[PDB]
Amino acid sequence: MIQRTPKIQVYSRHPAENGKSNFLNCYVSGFHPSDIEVDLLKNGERIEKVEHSDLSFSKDWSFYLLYYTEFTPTEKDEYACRVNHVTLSQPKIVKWDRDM
Amino acid sequence: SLFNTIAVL
Amino acid sequence: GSHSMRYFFTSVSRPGRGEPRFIAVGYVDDTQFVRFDSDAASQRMEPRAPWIEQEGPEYWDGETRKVKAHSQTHRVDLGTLRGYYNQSEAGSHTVQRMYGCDVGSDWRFLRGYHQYAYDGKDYIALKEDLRSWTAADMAAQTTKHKWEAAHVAEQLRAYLEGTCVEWLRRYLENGKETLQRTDAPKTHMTHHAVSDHEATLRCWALSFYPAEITLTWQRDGEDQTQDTELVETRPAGDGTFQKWAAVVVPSGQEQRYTCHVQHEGLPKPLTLRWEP
Repeated sequence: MIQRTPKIQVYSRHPAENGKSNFLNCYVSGFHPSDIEVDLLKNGERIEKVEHSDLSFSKDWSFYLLYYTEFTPTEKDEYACRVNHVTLSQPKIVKWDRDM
Repeated sequence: SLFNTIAVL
Repeated sequence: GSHSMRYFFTSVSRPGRGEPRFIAVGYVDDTQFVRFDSDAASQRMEPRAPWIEQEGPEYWDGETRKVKAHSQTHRVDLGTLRGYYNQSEAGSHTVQRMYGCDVGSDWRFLRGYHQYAYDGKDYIALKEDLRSWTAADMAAQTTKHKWEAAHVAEQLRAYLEGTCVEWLRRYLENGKETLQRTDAPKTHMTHHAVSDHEATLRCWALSFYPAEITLTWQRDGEDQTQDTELVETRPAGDGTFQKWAAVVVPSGQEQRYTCHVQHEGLPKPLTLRWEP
């Protein structure tokens, strides 16, 4: 029963430009066991059309998943990824920074 | 192509 | 260069109701090409790269039959393991298996492997000779002795050395336009004022394949580790990868720093310098 907490990165597929369609990614990795809850958020609200990769794992047996959605960035809209996992006492939120 | 027969523990 | 074919299998027990969730994925190098999910409607092995779609119905039928056989083995194993570890029927547990083969740049057999984990730790693995097993604890030791007595490794060895390689070579040729193409990193640098006296330089590598890459910062031609940050290599979603590395520098001293990029796609490493 080892448990490992997820690492999280939130980023766009392409360099973000306001008004140009893009993909918002939430990459979760390093975690065990595999049950995990991931939502992408627009101004705090859960985005409905979110897909994810097929579950796979790394050399140390820890799991990774990509969650993604199409989006069109704008100057004022904020995006984030919210993750819950048995290793977390509460859900973790990471905000999208277009420079990271 | 997968292996045809994985044995049990 | 070298190449590999690897299959990954996860099975998670569901004590409240029903059978274990089973997910299998197959890769050539860093490219996923097939998947199976026991909860999906199709109940079939499914393509995940265009180049596998040219395989005919007998292929899909056979891979479906095999992957479903694998799901049953993992189900039985979850039972056996809960007994070996004296665990209750109440908790969920996980088995993970990976097997496959590497070839060299000549596309001939280099090495085979077959590893198994229980609850995220090593359980039993085939040794590099492909004739005996390594057990991590006394439960797996019982498995090792059973499998050695039964010669479980000999059909597996024949697969890893023969069949696996033949298929990997077939996939490489049928997938040639992508699988035999390297995508060199598309690189650039960004600059971010932190204060009046310090800045951050961030070196970007985008849209590369395969995933293996090295990004290093130097100051006046020596490797610098302090005041740096590197993110884990991450998928773009379109089959390529991304990474960046950053360094914090005194404002006005940016030109001392170089970012060095090494990748299979680059005949010589790239050096980036903020002199814009």
